[PDB]
Amino acid sequence: AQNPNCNIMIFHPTKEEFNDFDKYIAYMESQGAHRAGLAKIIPPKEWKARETYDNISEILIATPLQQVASGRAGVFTQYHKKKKAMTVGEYRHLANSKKYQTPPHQNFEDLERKYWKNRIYNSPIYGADISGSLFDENTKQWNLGHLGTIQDLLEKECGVVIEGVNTPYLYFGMWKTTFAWHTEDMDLYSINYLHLGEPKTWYVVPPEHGQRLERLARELFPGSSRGCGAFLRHKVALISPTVLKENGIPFNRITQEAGEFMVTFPYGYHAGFNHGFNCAEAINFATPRWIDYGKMASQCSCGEARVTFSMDAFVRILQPERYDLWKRGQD
Ligand SMILES: O=C(O)CNC(=O)C(=O)O
Ligand SMILES: [Mg+2]
Ligand code: NI
Ligand SMILES: [Zn+2]
Repeated sequence: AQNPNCNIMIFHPTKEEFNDFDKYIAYMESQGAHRAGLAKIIPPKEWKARETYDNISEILIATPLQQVASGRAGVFTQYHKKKKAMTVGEYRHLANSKKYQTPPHQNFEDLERKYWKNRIYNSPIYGADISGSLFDENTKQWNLGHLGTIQDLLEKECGVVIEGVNTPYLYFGMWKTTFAWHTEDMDLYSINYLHLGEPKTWYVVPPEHGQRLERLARELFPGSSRGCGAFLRHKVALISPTVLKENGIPFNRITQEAGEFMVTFPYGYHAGFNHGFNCAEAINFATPRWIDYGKMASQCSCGEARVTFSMDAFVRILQPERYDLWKRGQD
């Protein structure tokens, strides 16, 4: 069995290897990459996502989210308070202000220490989940707006034609902006490209151990667990590496820098934080190996998780027994 310790693997494809996206994902899996739940892909030196980032300041963040924490430093939830719209140029200036800017620090480890010590005492503002793309249309390799769609993969594997679309999303971050512990919708893959700015630190639980994280979360967030049998789908709970280690949960960590891709694999729980002003682009995708994960994915039916239009068909076709209850939670 390849990668039996479930380490995060880092790949350096050549420009030739970068041509066929599906083929390279299958290659990484042949080497055991999926066992970690996360992999890093460093593009060949010849590749670029677009020519420059000099002209992005006029993008609108219609609903910036202030991420307000409750709990203790290593075990907390966050709620998202909606803020007035602002442009990327206005958001960048805000991220760089004295109130929000990255503190002085020695290295990524020191910054990570400071994040876990101090996150809860601040409320950073995240421009998340913005439909759009920063890849140039002429970028043919690993262009996250030009991937094969999940609806086409389901149709190719299973023969059923379904409605829905699959488009990318932009994320504008600042120091301490936080992504809570989650797997993807329908335990899909994700791919995330850090277009510019400061790094993103990731934490990940191997898919084979995801239920260990779920059981800890039920212990740590007991009211939330009684409210919903899949409350991690709400994407609000944080647990620090120190607490994970105290409770014996297997995990790994890595820092993504600008110009790098990350892939999350089906049922790979992940969480993390931004180091400073940045912009990422991410999208869900599927492969044949996902289908079985999609069939088994948990679902929130309490009403909190509310998701996209296109998840309807995935539930309806892969999980017909769960469909009626889940759809009630959507409505
Ligand atoms: O970058 C973020 O805030 C969150 N991204 C992801 O969870 C992802 O790409 O799957
Ligand atoms: Mg612009
Ligand atoms: Ni994710
Ligand atoms: Zn729920």
